[PDB]
Amino acid sequence: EKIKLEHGAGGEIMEELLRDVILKTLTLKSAGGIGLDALDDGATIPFGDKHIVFTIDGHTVKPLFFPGGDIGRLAVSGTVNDLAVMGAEPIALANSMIIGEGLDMEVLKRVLKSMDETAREVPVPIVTGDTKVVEDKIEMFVITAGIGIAEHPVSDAGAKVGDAVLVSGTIGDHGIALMSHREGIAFETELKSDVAPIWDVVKAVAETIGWENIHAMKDPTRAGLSNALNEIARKSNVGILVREADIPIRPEVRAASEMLGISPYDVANEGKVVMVVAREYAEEALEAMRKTEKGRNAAIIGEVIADYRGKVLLETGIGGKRFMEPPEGDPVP
Amino acid sequence: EKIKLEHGAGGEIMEELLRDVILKTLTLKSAGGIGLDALDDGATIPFGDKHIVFTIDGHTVKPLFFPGGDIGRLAVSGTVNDLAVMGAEPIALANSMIIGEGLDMEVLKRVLKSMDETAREVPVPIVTGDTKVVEDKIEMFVITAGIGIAEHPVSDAGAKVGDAVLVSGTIGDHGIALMSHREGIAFETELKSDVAPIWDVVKAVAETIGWENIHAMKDPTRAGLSNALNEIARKSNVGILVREADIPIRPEVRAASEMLGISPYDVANEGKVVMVVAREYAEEALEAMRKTEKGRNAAIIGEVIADYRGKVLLETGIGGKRFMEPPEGDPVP
Amino acid sequence: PFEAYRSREVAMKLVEKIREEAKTLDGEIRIMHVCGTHEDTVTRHGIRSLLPENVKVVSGPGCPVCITPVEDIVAMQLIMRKAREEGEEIILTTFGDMYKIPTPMGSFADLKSEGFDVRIVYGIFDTYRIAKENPDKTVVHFSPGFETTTAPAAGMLNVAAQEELENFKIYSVHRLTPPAVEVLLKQGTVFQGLIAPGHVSTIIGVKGWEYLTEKYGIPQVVAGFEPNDVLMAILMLIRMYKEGEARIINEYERAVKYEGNVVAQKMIDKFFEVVDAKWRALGVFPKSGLELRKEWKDFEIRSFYKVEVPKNLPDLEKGCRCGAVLRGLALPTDCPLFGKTCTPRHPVGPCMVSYEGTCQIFYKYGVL
Amino acid sequence: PFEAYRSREVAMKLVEKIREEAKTLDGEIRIMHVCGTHEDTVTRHGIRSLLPENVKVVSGPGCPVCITPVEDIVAMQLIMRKAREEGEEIILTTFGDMYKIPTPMGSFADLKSEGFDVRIVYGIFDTYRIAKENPDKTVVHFSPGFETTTAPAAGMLNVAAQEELENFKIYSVHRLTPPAVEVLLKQGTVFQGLIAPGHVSTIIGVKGWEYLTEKYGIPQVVAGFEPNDVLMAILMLIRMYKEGEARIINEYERAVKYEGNVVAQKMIDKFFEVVDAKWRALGVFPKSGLELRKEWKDFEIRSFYKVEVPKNLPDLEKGCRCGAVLRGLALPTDCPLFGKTCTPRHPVGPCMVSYEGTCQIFYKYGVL
Amino acid sequence: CLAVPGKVIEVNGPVAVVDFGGVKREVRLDLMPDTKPGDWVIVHTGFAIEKLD
Amino acid sequence: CLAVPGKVIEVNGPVAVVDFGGVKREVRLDLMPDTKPGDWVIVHTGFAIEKLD
Ligand code: SF4
Ligand code: SF4
Ligand SMILES: [Mg+2]
Ligand SMILES: [Mg+2]
Ligand SMILES: [Mg+2]
Ligand SMILES: [Mg+2]
Ligand SMILES: [Mg+2]
Ligand SMILES: [Mg+2]
Repeated sequence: EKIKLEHGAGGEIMEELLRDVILKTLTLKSAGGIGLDALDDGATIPFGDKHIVFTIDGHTVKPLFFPGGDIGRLAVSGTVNDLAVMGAEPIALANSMIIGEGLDMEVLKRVLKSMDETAREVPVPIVTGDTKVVEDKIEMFVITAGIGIAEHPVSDAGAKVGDAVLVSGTIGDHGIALMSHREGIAFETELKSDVAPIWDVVKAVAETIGWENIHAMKDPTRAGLSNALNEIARKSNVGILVREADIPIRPEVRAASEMLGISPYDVANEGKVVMVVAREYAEEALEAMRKTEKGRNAAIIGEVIADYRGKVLLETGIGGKRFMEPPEGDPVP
Repeated sequence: EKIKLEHGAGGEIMEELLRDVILKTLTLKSAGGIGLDALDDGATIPFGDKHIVFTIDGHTVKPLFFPGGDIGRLAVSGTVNDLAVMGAEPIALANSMIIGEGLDMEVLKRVLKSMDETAREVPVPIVTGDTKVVEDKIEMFVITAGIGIAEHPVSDAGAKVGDAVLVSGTIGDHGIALMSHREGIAFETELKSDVAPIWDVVKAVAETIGWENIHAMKDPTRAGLSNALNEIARKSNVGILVREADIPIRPEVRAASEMLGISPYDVANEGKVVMVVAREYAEEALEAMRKTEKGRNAAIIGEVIADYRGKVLLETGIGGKRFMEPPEGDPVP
Repeated sequence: PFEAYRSREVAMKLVEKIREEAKTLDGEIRIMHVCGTHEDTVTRHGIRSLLPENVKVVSGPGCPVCITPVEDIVAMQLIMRKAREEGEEIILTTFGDMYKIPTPMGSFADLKSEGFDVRIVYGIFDTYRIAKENPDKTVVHFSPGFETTTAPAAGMLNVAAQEELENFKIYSVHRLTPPAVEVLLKQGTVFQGLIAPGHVSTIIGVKGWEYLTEKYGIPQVVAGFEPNDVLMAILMLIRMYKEGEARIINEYERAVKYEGNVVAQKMIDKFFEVVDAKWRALGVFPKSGLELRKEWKDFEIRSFYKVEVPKNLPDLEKGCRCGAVLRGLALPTDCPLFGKTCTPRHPVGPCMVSYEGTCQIFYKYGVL
Repeated sequence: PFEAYRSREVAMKLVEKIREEAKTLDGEIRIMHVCGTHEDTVTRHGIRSLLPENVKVVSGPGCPVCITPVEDIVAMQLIMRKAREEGEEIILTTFGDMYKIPTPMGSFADLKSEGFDVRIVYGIFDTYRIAKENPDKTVVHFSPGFETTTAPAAGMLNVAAQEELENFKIYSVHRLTPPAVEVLLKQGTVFQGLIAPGHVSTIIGVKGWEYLTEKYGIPQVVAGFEPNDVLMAILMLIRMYKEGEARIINEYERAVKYEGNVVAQKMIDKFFEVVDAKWRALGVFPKSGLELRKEWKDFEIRSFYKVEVPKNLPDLEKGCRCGAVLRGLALPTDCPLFGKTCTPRHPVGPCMVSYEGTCQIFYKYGVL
Repeated sequence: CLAVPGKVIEVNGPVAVVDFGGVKREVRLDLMPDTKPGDWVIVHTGFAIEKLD
Repeated sequence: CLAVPGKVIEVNGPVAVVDFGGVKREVRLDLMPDTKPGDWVIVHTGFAIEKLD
């Protein structure tokens, strides 16, 4: 038995590894709240009238620099977003770097510069860190952990029947752009990544309809939108109907995905948030989102249903019906 | 300019990188307590009548398995120890793994088994995690972050003149054993690593002389004892006198270090803690330590002095005097 | 920009006309398409969930990579080894899916594993470009594909002769669609209507498919690949069936000419010769393949090497029902391995590996 | 187990006797040792901080790796290239420190960088073992070192001839200690007492150093390497100076024989010939080196290749004062680069690279 | 046979620059000589096989 | 010339197993034939150069 590239692609195969090994071998997985078993964007720890949200994320994106961002902006964006979809405000970041022997000092400096610029946007400080250097020709790996405070934590199992499903922006910008960058595909207007912290987007909605009406969230990163939705459906044991015509997708993204032969629904997003809200607050959330710089393109894509529990039903543009299958992992165009 | 193997060896060269790049490029480095600039074993965050200690550590030990422990026992031991030398009780762990495409599923399972066995010893739960897989021939990297609660946080700048300096056990067991394992050097009684969590050791002393009398601590990992001491001296701006004849060292360690041509003072320890205590409580701390399973070999090695501030003075066995220079990084036998 | 062909209203209308026509229909009408891209249209847009219980759409052998004989894949591999021994390293190009196609003796990927130079390309041009960047080596492209893919190959063979390239060879495994349909007719595959592949038609035109309706009276409909193209073609076929009509309607007139595309036709004819060829899991179909004419034998990598491919190589792994899937006689879900031991990431059969494979399409899209 | 030789009490006593004797001493007495291992003893135990202001201990050229001529290091490299071109890849072994020794044309490490097979070993046996595990290749060991290291080389050359190994060659750069001391005498290096290197003595015995006291009246003291060995030798030398005595005291009698070790002596003599040799940064010393006798020329890698080493190769980088450090005329700290641009990790000169280098020892131990 | 349509924006001998909605790629015109800027073509494996009417 | 002393615990021709305080290594006896178990020798680069008296 060998570990395959897919065992870490965030899809079904990785879920197998987590279910057949990781969660199966670890026995102590909770500190009084949401734990490892929940496989949520982060864990929670009851601490008074509050809850501490804890999360960690490894970043190994290649190349370290790409249209719209870098492994540095990504490291900060990812951890802040994972805290945010839990309903927590970023408090501090811990930064671990594993650098390959021979990296250009200018690369490390540039990455650090981006991390800092990104951190100040939240804002959130990087209070502790670690630095390792290996001979392995790896360039760089950035692992960021983060702690946040949530008055009312949100999980992937809060979705209720009748609830509406929203996304803060266009789907597939990060994943596709990075792919189009690989195959050398050029552009009229360069297709860039969307990597960016979106705490302000979540905060805005909560500050508009209240945390009590935000029943679920998740940043659709690895495996993309479909994966994030399939996760919410399973853990909430609800069904999810999505209307393909309401999913925001850039023309460049559609075009490139087609040529690449990969659905933009299965690719990672680094600047978006999926939000399941109370049916009578969807419009306010949508508008509260539209009023933010990172949420201009938000849109209600569907609703939580009672049928097809644990699955994601997709109503195609022409009116057809099919399931939005969670990808097996990393796309291959 | 290129990143060298030493820029991550925990010695002087790495300190240069941190001072010439990392700390120099990051501008937001604090959350209300000890921050990145302090370069302490962890950071602190004032949260009520308490303080949250935050820390993260990357592990890239090779081979993944070695006499006395493994990268898994090390990952848990390291984070728990870093929280402990801050004066914090382990609350939760976050585990990130970056696995190389092709690793044997049995290796990952075995590592997970050790992590779990180690975690239960504290005890401390692993509430969240992340898993990445790369094609790079790296085998495995384990990055562990951890949060803890400290009523009275301890830093590297608390050392006071007249204070005594203690170590919880023999110095050089981890680093040397792993080296002797490389060169194939055999043994009568196998020389093993000491990797192990030592929260109980710290807790014991505090529960015996009170936190108010534990003026400073640090787990002497990369760069070993000398490095840890040199760090305390610099940040406390005090001088440190150590008596070579009082430093506990195993016969196997002395012998192997000699043949390897490396001082056991400059190599990493994974199961020890350096503690600077109030002069009138050194004996109780020592005995409180001796009463623990991991502190049987504790010993008072010296005292904090007013002269040679920022340096570590070593009184040799024959009575001579010299400085205990902080290594440049990774030893080379 | 052709939005109408994707229009929901336009579709809701076509779906209604179709529904109306089927309500007054006896028995069951079965329409078969022979192009994985059409199966992708049907499956991607959930068209089947919009059809009346008495109207079925089945996918035929419209996947060139799926039907490529394992004997040919093994041969190409036996020639890579035969060259490494003759000190002549070869640069092999293949399509991404073909690259991972399984055979009882391994894929082109397992080959790459052994240190050989196998490269994934998106078209024959890539191969051409590699032959000029690597003069000190022989570049060969395992070339499978239907007419739509044969043309770009023939076109590149014209630009290769003029330049007089000598390190530009290819292993021809090209196949013809029409002949496959006629073999399926003589073998009982049930269907009262055909949805001819738009792009293969773009090449051989409406004229290329006529010989089938005249010899079997089966109504055909050249269609595009937008959702309403397929919905239109289904309606147009249901009616020709109910009315007893038996002709060919070019619903893809916007991209297809009656005569087709002469340039490509001659372009292909100048280099390729129709011959009997085997179809993986289907059998040997008469005059269904294309091989290089004796004059251009210098472009066929098999004219520079003679390998002995072991006999009795099984076409599929035990349990695989890709042969029946290809005939439109079986659905991927009927297969026990489907979604279990057989997935796009770890495929057991060719139908799941290929981008146009019916099994991959069903898996990728979660059919219901 | 010889604890006394490390005993604090024993040391506190010796330190007192020494102190007493120096209080009634005029001028200054300077003792020189010529073994990096002794400099390590002195520096590691802080012995200098225990000595009276009028008693100094200086480190001579007791570092074989430091004094190895750059011409020889470059030659060995020119031969590695000369073989890669003759299609004959060579396996070169060297000591860990020598491996990183700098020259105006790079180190053995920069070589490894270029894809050559350079391997670090701990002794000549390692090289021997590599010559038998790699029969299809020639294994050569750049062999520097004083008598103490020459013997194990000669011994291995005996076990090599008997076996009749042909891929077991070495580039001899062995040097003799006594001759270096005599050259330093004729050149003004100031010191009224010598601490002869224990282990080099173990080989050439007390007899090997006598010819110096008889010809210059300089008192010598063969000493071990425990801290009290050096402290004892300092006392024994201070007294022979005050009493006008001029003889040789074997303080390391527990490990040294008057005659020394005959086996090694003949063992070395059977293969090596004393010749004039250059000492890096020091000049050419007469009858101070050892080269293979014409009969065993087959073991010298230079008998299979003839390379032209460029002339005027500077011995040290500008600013480096390792030459004076080696003469006991300069301390590492007197050097401007010391601990700045020159450290063990990124060394500028050879004195900092070597394990027995005085600069490395001072750096590694934080001298005060 | 992904067969995505694009608008030709530049013809230079047997090579053209096709625009697929904000994404450009070079395409061989060997099977569509008459191709000219402004035209819409179906591209299969980097080759133009037909023009859309 | 690290020159660490060890106690010979096994002699087998020109090879011996020396113990350096809980750490054993094989040593050539070419320059110390008379070597025998129980003896203490100085080891330089894997070779025994002398016995301690
Ligand atoms: S799923 Fe696999 S195994 Fe079943 S027929 Fe389709 S490819 Fe063959
Ligand atoms: S420190 Fe360096 S540079 Fe100064 S003499 Fe010693 S080796 Fe030469
Ligand atoms: Mg997440
Ligand atoms: Mg995440
Ligand atoms: Mg969530
Ligand atoms: Mg620490
Ligand atoms: Mg640590
Ligand atoms: Mg501390």
